[PDB]
Amino acid sequence: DQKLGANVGSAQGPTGLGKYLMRSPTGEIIFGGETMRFWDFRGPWLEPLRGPNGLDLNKIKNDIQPWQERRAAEYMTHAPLGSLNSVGGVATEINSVNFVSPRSWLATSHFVLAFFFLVGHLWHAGRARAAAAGFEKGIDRESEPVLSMPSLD
Amino acid sequence: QAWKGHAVFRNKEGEELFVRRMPAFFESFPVILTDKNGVVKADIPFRRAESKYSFEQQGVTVSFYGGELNGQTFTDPPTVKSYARKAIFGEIFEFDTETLNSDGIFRTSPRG
Amino acid sequence: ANLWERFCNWVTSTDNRLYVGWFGVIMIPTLLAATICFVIAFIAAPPVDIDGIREPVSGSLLYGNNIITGAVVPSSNAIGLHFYPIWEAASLDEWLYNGGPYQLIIFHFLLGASCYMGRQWELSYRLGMRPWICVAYSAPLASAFAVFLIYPIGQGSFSDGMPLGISGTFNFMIVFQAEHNILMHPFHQLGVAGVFGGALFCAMHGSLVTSSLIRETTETESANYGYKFGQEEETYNIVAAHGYFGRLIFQYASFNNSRSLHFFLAAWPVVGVWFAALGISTMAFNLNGFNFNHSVIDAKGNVINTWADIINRANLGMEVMHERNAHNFPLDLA
Amino acid sequence: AELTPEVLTVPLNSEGKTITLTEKQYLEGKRLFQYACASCHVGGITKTNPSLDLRTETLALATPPRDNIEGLVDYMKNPTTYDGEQEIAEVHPSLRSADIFPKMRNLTEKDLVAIAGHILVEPKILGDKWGGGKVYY
Amino acid sequence: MEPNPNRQPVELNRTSLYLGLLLILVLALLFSSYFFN
Amino acid sequence: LIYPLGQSSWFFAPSFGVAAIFRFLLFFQGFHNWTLNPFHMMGVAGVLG
Amino acid sequence: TLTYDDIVGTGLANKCPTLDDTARGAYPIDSSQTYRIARLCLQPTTFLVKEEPKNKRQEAEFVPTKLVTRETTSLDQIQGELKVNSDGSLTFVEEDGIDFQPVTVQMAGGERIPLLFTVKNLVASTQPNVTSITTSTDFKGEFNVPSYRTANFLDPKGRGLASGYDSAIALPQAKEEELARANVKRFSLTKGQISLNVAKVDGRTGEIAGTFESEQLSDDDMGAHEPHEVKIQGVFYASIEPA
Amino acid sequence: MEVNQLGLIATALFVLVPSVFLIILYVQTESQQK
Amino acid sequence: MEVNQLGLIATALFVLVPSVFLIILYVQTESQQK
Amino acid sequence: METITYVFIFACIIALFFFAIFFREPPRIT
Amino acid sequence: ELVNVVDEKLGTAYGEKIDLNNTNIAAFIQYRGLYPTLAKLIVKNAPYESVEDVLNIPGLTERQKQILRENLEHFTVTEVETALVEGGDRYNNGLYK
Amino acid sequence: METLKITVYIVVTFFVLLFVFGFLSGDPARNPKRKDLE
Amino acid sequence: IFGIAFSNKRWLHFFMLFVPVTGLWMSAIGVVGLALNLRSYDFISQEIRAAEDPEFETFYTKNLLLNEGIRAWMAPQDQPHENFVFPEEVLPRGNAL
Ligand code: CLA
Ligand code: CLA
Ligand code: CLA
Ligand SMILES: CC(C)=CCC/C(C)=C/CC/C(C)=C/CC/C(C)=C/CC/C(C)=C/CC/C(C)=C/CC/C(C)=C/CC/C(C)=C/CC/C(C)=C/CC1=CC(=O)C(C)=C(C)C1=O
Ligand SMILES: CC(C)=CCC/C(C)=C/CC/C(C)=C/CC/C(C)=C/CC/C(C)=C/CC/C(C)=C/CC/C(C)=C/CC/C(C)=C/CC/C(C)=C/CC1=CC(=O)C(C)=C(C)C1=O
Ligand SMILES: CCCCCCCCCCCCCCCC(=O)OC[C@H](CO[C@@H]1O[C@H](CS(=O)(=O)O)[C@@H](O)[C@H](O)[C@H]1O)OC(=O)CCCCCCCCCCCCCCC
Ligand SMILES: CCCCCCCCCCCCCCCC(=O)OC[C@H](COP(=O)(O)OC[C@@H](O)CO)OC(=O)CCCCCCCCCCCCCCC
Ligand SMILES: CCCCCCCCCCCCCCCC(=O)OC[C@H](COP(=O)(O)OC[C@@H](O)CO)OC(=O)CCCCCCCCCCCCCCC
Ligand code: OEX
Ligand SMILES: [Ca+2]
Ligand SMILES: [Ca+2]
Ligand SMILES: [Cl-]
Ligand SMILES: [Cl-]
Ligand SMILES: [Cl-]
Repeated sequence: DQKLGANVGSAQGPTGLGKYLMRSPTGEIIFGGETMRFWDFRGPWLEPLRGPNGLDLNKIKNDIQPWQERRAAEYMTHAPLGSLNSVGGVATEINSVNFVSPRSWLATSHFVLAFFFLVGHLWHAGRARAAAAGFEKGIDRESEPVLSMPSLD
Repeated sequence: QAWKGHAVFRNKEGEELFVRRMPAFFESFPVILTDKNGVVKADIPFRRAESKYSFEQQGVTVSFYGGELNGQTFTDPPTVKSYARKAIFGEIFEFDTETLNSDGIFRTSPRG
Repeated sequence: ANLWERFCNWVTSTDNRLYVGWFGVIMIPTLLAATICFVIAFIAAPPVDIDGIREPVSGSLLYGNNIITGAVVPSSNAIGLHFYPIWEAASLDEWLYNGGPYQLIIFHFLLGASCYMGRQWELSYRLGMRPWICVAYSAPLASAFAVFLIYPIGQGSFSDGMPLGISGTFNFMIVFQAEHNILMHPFHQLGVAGVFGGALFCAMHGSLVTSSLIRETTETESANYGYKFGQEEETYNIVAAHGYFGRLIFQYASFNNSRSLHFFLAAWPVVGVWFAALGISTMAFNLNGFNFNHSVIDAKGNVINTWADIINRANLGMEVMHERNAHNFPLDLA
Repeated sequence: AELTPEVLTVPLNSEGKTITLTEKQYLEGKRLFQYACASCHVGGITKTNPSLDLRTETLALATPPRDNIEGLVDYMKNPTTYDGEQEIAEVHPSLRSADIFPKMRNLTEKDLVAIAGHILVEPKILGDKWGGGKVYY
Repeated sequence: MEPNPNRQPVELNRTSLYLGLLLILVLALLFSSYFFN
Repeated sequence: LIYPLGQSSWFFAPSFGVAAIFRFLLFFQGFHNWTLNPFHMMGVAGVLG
Repeated sequence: TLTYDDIVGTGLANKCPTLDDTARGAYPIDSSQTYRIARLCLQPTTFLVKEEPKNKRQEAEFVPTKLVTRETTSLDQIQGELKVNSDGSLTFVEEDGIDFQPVTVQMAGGERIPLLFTVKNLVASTQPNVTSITTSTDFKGEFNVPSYRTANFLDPKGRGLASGYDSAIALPQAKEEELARANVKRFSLTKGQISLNVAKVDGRTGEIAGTFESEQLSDDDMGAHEPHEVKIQGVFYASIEPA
Repeated sequence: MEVNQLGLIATALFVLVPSVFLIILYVQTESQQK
Repeated sequence: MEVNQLGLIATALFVLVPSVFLIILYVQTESQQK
Repeated sequence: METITYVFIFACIIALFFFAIFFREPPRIT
Repeated sequence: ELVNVVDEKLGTAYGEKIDLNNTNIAAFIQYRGLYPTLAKLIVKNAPYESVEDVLNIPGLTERQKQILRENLEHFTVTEVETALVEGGDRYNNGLYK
Repeated sequence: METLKITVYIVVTFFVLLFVFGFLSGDPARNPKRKDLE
Repeated sequence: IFGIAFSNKRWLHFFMLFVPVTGLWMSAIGVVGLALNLRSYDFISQEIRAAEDPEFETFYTKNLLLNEGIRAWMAPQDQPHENFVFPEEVLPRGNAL
């Protein structure tokens, strides 16, 4: 849009926030729209546009190199979204691109594994305690602990 | 209170246009007008930036036959749109909404 | 005994009406804080800018909600995954505008509910029980973690955590369908098998035990009086129950071992719900439901729609309409 | 309905000449379009600039005209803006920029023709879906 | 817990039920006009 | 049976299929706002309960 | 010299540069030379809202408010021509920059007042014969205040100006007249006024700083209600350059 | 007629609350041992 | 908010009527001979 | 009035929890 | 009497042609040779009292002038509408596919 | 801001210390059966 | 742990019948209403407020926007006997998407 003549610093979006650029809650200049959440992102293709106060408007207006445009276009169109059968893109996208990001494969697999390992931890920690104390096979009918305890009421 | 009469919609070329009626399934329904063969000729757009069928572009008018508006024609887009919105419900009526503080939302009959 | 020794004895006492324990030492204050904040916010909180676009959403009863529409609204998209405790705000008025109560509540809740799980292990140990009730509770707990923490992490914002409210829950579900096609995801399908099956087996077990209660009462009294708390003898005839159910289907499809049956009753819903939780927790990283959009094509190349394509049209409606003022660019990437 | 020789007959140049692609060329074109182009051009739209699509009518009004094999093959070597005014190889995949767009390195002249033929044949099959976006899904 | 010896049973006989219901109903018939105003 | 019988035709009953049933769920959301219905909510509580 | 990593999350990014107490010099204006402001920064420190008159129709006062949208308020990286006029006055013609911020402030009792705090299209002039910019120079001018929401903005019932429904579709048979103000979105465009009071000048670098006070209308919710009058006070910084 | 909109609930609870108190007391008297 | 003006009495009686039924039954159970 | 009603029902439920827990009929082994 | 100004504008030439004073820049893709080079110059140098004034933009080539002349029949001008030109909407009006 | 923060920090530290020292206080022995697990 | 517990096995098992069985029966009643489009679609008080007040928003109003999208986007292919033709311009959409 800047190539088309938009002044991206002064462009007010539908909500009143900058369409392209806005402030983080501590004032740094950041990209606008939903990506406001991602302003902590740092990457080699973006950093040259960063000044002391965040994204620098003069650098944006004058210093964006073709390699940055290419990289941003590449990354935008290889976002880590895709279906289980490896159809790349948003959930409503048509079949055409065979893509699921390695980042998604690696994050999901390791969440599943970590989760079941927490379960295994609880299973085995609870069992180790019970076995050590001698009641992992059940309650001794003639020595049921609760039967020697006072009633709750 | 009374039937307003039958609304006949026409575009700038004078072709009769027909409002697509709301099926019972739909709580809300768009306003789309077609010619006698079902070709879209006018609508009320949501996004305006690429609108091609707006009542303003197509010069849509409405004329009434029978009922209280018999013999009358309206050409101003706000009024023509208003009647098109009612035409999705079928025949158009005047209502007293004051007496019962009616809220504008459909209720079923003893049949339902 | 010194004071510390006495305190430890009381904390871990098997005689307290409600067990405290060491997990309970964390659980009690955290759950109380979460509960108190939730109740006050649900009644009295002002509107919250959930999507960081200065478009505050009213969640509280006093600000025009009923029980069904009301919620504690997620914290602002401007915050993202930033930690927003009360002391990070310049005022309570700011804290409220930005959805601070949501973070206070869900963080205290998740901590408290994790301790609730530990506390279940803890008491089972004090009573000389086997230890795995807490493993069954890990299923709903994991599900709560998925919607309040893991999904926000993956998407980069607590503004995408499930709202604390009835209609907000439905909002979360519909948007989730648009963005992940969860219905077409096998882990959610296993979840459905888990809960439909859990309900089926619950009704089944209920009905079979009830069907074979041993006559101990007359017709003018509840059959429930036929069982006395702590009696040694079983109160129904499992042989008659198995005799019935084995003939309903066939002999070998019925359990004659109560331990096996009750294990199945535990395992079916728990495993299914673990998969449900993992569905949410992996769609959190955008590995989404099966996508068969335009999978069937004729000899010329015409798309022949299937039910998958009709689902797709519904999903598109959700997608284009959700957070109608929040997107400036053509793709919804988180 | 079938993928006939007529469906597979597309304009070779602006001077009225056509070429009839084989079924194998059509398959190759789909494959290569998916391989090199679909990341941005899935279904005939353009993700990084939705104002410009791959519709035949759109390609016809491009400068130089792009609604024929030669126009498209030339685009893939030396892409321009829609008015022909600037050369955009530095930001758009092309043979000239195969150094910075490495997927273009193994594309042969034959491959470009297959991709070009895909772009022209697909709307003949898919109608408004091609370049239509989600509205037509 | 050891039982409280101060406990007493409570009674309302039928006549008292009838008298009480009459009081309440007649009071309601009297005051209702004022509540509606 | 009862649902399609109250509607225009059997067309609007659920079709016997996995994806078809999912379509039926989403139809009920968009057209009936079925999540908002306290009878469905009691169903949910009984299933999850 | 501070980097992004030094500044990030401190609040400093929402602050304008300051000049130390020794900066009480004079910056010469050569009336044959052309000039620009290379960077204008405005950091609001107080937002005041004019209370709506009870009906006494005395002087309604501007009252204090609490900022609820955090450190997101400053205007910065603004640039424009600094013309030297024939009578020796200087006129700043704002060209571009981060020249607006949506801001929500809250009045006692809870009423939230959103506004588009802005200097869009600022044209500000000094007194005549300003042969040097000194701590006695002031700039006064006006700016444009467009609608706080732009034309695509959709209300919670899907209604908008350039997009959206044009009616209350949830009340299919309600009488339209009573709902016209909510149904028909209008786009506001009004004027604001600002004074810039120079308190510090570095003659050598061309840097000036001072205090400002601006007055403008708040958000009118696309014509659904009356806007409030807002007075914004704060500090400013500008770098003057030959260009 | 423009009546007080709380008159209905006021009247209903005015009757129900004490009537219910009396019925509770009566029935539990009857159920005591003869 | 423009709520249904019968919602208050509807809700109050919905709670009171069955709750009162249960309290009556409970109390007369308690008062029966031990 | 609606808000009062909702909060009133909620408060009754919380009170009910208290009685159901601390003032339950105690379970007794016969 | 309240008016939606965009709907109203659709009943003027704005609804029939590319309005050099108001129309979003993607509309210039409709005709050969206008986008992006001339489109940018046109939007940047708006508003215009008449369609022919577009020929007076500084720096134009003879080729560009001729393309403009061939396309005047597709252009109009109407009063600038604040709702259409604020927000940088002439460059990006929130519409993609 | 600051007093609240310090207060919560102290409160949290207090309860965490109870949790840690509590489980360190011969927890394996607090069961109804075999206590000699050292 | 929880404050209450079963003490009667017969009650426990009856309750296990009661709960899912009663749930399913309740859902069936709602569907009988839906046969007639007798929905819980709206809260009237919500709609009256939102119609008059363009700043009033709840998760309830948000979900109806989603519903309106579902209906418009799915109906033409889902209900082919209606022969729906909804021009691009009438389709409800938020910004960008
Ligand atoms: C960390 C583990 C891990 C990860 C992240 C990946 C990632 C990937 N693999 Mg690799 N691989 C793995 C392990 C892994 N693999 C193992 C164990 C094998 C031996 C079978 C392989 C052999 C292999 C081959 C031959 C290929 C891949 C390919 C791929 C890619 C596509 C995957 C796909 O389409 O999935 C499809 C999804 C599934 C099949 C679903 C898996 C669901 C499982 C069953 C659920 C697990 C749940 C849990 C663990 C069970 C607990 C039960 C509970 C009750 C306790 C992707 C980058 C493909 C590729 O692109 O290569 C270039 C390919 O051709 N992988
Ligand atoms: C069991 C007691 C308990 C616990 C665990 C918490 C926990 C929490 N409170 Mg809550 N709170 C409590 C009681 C508690 N609260 C009470 C009684 C009140 C009323 C006064 C409050 C009022 C309150 C408010 C108003 C707020 C919180 C907030 C928070 C969060 C941040 C706390 C923090 O920054 O500490 C920092 C402390 C540490 C990092 C401790 C380090 C020192 C130890 C000794 C080192 C070891 C710890 C290490 C991390 C590993 C854990 C050990 C493990 C392996 C066993 C967190 C969810 C904030 C919030 O919710 O934000 C969204 C918030 O605004 N609390
Ligand atoms: C929290 C998530 C959740 C939960 C727990 C439920 C729970 C429920 N939903 Mg709801 N749903 C939800 C979310 C949820 N829903 C959402 C977000 C929506 C969007 C609006 C819906 C939309 C929806 C619709 C449209 C419907 C439900 C229905 C139901 C009920 C289904 C009961 C059942 O088992 O039918 C399963 C079917 C039966 C019990 C019929 C008998 C089946 C026989 C015995 C099968 C015999 C099989 C045989 C042996 C052969 C098998 C062969 C094999 C090859 C397959 C249940 C109360 C249904 C309901 O209300 O019905 C009254 C229904 O129609 N839901
Ligand atoms: C007109 C004409 C031609 C008439 C001819 C009729 C005629 C005479 C026919 C005879 C010939 C003939 C038999 C033909 C057969 C035709 C045929 C194949 C029909 C197909 C029928 C059909 C669709 C069958 C589907 C199969 C079916 C019913 C499957 C479901 C059953 C199934 C999967 C069960 C396993 C599920 C499972 C693990 C259950 C255990 C969980 C559970 C219930 C726990 C509760 C529980 C269990 C206990 O166990 C006990 C103890 C107690 C306490 C308890 O809590
Ligand atoms: C400030 C304000 C107002 C805040 C409130 C805001 C807010 C959102 C409130 C929520 C509102 C709310 C409650 C909404 C839900 C409403 C709703 C849908 C209600 C459903 C009503 C209904 C009649 C549904 C019909 C279906 C039905 C009957 C469902 C009942 C479900 C139910 C209660 C299931 C049981 C759940 C449960 C936790 C049981 C515990 C049982 C238990 C102690 C087991 C332990 C145990 C196990 C053993 O095996 C043995 C051996 C022993 C000994 C033993 O003990
Ligand atoms: C072709 C594929 C290639 C192969 C690849 C292999 C894949 C791995 C398969 C996994 C193996 C599973 C082992 C099960 C053993 C076991 O459970 O033993 C425990 C008992 C032992 O059985 C009991 O056994 C007892 C004897 S003993 O304990 O075994 O000694 C006996 O007394 C009793 O009557 C009898 O019921 O099993 C049972 O109680 C009955 C079976 C219950 C089913 C358990 C599965 C859990 C639920 C399903 C998960 C839900 C999924 C759906 C989502 C909703
Ligand atoms: C805010 C929360 C408020 C909740 C509080 C609940 C309020 C409960 C109110 C209880 C009132 C019940 C009255 C008990 C009524 C009752 O039990 O009467 C009979 C009762 C007889 O008592 P005895 O000593 O004989 O004992 C019998 C025992 O069984 C009684 O428990 O005497 C009285 O209670 C004295 C009051 C006389 C009342 C006489 C008036 C009736 C005459 C008819 C008047 C109407 C007609 C007039 C026509 C003009
Ligand atoms: C860490 C401490 C946590 C404490 C949290 C408080 C937990 C409260 C538990 C419920 C107490 C109320 C029980 C009354 C009823 C009561 O006293 O039950 C007691 C009853 C005892 O059963 P018995 O077997 O002893 O009785 C059988 C014989 O009496 C036959 O008549 O328990 C059950 O029936 C279990 C099934 C009901 C389970 C109901 C759980 C409902 C959860 C709450 C849902 C409502 C949410 C509303 C939110 C607004
Ligand atoms: O925030 Mn709640 O939902 Ca997850 O996607 Mn992007 O962001 Mn928003 O749009 Mn779709
Ligand atoms: Ca009225
Ligand atoms: Ca001064
Ligand atoms: Cl939404
Ligand atoms: Cl965005
Ligand atoms: Cl187009």
